[PDB]
Amino acid sequence: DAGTVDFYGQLRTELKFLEDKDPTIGSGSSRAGVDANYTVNDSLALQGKVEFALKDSGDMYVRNHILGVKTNFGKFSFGKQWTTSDDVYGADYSYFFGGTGLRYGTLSDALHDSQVKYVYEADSFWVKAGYGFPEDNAKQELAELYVGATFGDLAVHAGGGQNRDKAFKVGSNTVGTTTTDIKADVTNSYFEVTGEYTIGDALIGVTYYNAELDVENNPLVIDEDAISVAGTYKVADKTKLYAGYEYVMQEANTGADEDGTLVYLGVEYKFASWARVYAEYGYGDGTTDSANNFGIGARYYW
Ligand SMILES: [Mg+2]
Repeated sequence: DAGTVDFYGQLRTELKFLEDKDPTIGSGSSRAGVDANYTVNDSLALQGKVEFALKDSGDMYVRNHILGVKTNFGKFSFGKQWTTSDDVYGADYSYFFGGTGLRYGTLSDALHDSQVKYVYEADSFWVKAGYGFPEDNAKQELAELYVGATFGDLAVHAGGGQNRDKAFKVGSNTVGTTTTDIKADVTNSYFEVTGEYTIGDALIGVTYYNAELDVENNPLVIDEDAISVAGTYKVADKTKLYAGYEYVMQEANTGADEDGTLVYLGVEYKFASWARVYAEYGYGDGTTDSANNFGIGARYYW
């Protein structure tokens, strides 16, 4: 190996039916990119990776750009990246409607444009951490730390962190005729424990998430407790069924409570490593009704 250059990509096309909403067709979250890896010596490799996505607006942007340094002490990755909390993720096995019980992304949307992320893998035991450099009060603050381990057929992880947006859009303000965004200074603090159990052709995952949204210079404080119970079952050769139940409750320090349930059931056929097809129903519900959703998609990879 001198190093490799890998052009890669994913063509995604999806049809979505959201209850009491107009169906959509599209190719958002289609990706294309370049992953270059260069070996300097037997204890130091470099990575440059860039990934372009499609938006849904036809506009094409840089979804990720990464400089990686691989050493005998883990990888350090700098640049615009998904959060460590997003890499670690949790017991959401959906393609369309799940993941409501994973609370790390409320402000960050799983992205920070200027982080350093760290990864150390030992013998079925790992550590992942990340720091988002705040700048010009455009870049949010982020600090994250997760640990995981595998014990036979049981894989576990825990961790969390804290994410602050000093100018987060929470709504809109109209005085007389002029309209301006309402920004708040919000901190999301969160912690998570996940266990995933492999039992034959079945996988069962449970994730507990806790979070607190704390506004600065404003009394509001919202606590969130979330559980996700999900599973996949190999029914045929390249066919998994999957399903999940997600419950989150939010309790505001002002006494207002909200909660929401999301259930999903679907099927995945992995034709080959480069193509897959999937379909899924979602039943949503919560205090404020009974949304019924359906989605079907296909992916080509290169
Ligand atoms: Mg997906």
